[PDB]
Amino acid sequence: LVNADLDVKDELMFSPLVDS
Amino acid sequence: THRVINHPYYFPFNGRQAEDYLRSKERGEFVIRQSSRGDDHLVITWKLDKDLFQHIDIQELEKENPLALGKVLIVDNQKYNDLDQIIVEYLQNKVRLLNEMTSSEKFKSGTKKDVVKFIEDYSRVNPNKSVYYFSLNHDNPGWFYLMFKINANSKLYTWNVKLTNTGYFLVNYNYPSVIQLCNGFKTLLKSNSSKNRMNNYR
Repeated sequence: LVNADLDVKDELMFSPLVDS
Repeated sequence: THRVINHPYYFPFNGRQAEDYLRSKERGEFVIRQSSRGDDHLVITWKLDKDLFQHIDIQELEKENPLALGKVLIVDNQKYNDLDQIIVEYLQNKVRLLNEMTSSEKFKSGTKKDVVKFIEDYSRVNPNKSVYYFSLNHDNPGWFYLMFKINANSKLYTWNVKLTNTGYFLVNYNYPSVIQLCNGFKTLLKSNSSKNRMNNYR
């Protein structure tokens, strides 16, 4: 159950963070 | 061999029979049974989904005689006084948090394979967006997959989120809700991404 390393320089374009 | 325990959820079952018993019940239902690891252990078997069960070790301390139920019980490295405290404060919260995850719009039902297909498709029709979804790990009861792509042409990454009684464990933090999990996931990726773009020859 290993977490593969983030390896590129691709710009991250995630949806906005959410309040709680 | 057989072991007596005076409790309404205690059954004389091995692991398989506990699963067969639960196969018809609803999510969160469980039994308590004896462990194959000796008279100072018990197991809680509970149902997460169809054909999906988890078996939790209970370690007994402070046993009055070899067969008695320990007066102190350890589940996942946390001390409890009795089986009912385990059900209410450990199990019920683990069920609560499972429902919070499967009710999330970031959660996809189906197999690993089904959800890889959806994320790959959804990555196609939205090529300049970073996409992620959670799904159930059917091969490791108690875990979720966290799958994501940076864009249409990046490879598909799979990370692992462990359900705990107090939140969702990802990398090395236990997030108390799904909303905080998603925010930490994003923040973690931004932190890795910024590092990867550093000049070590400064």
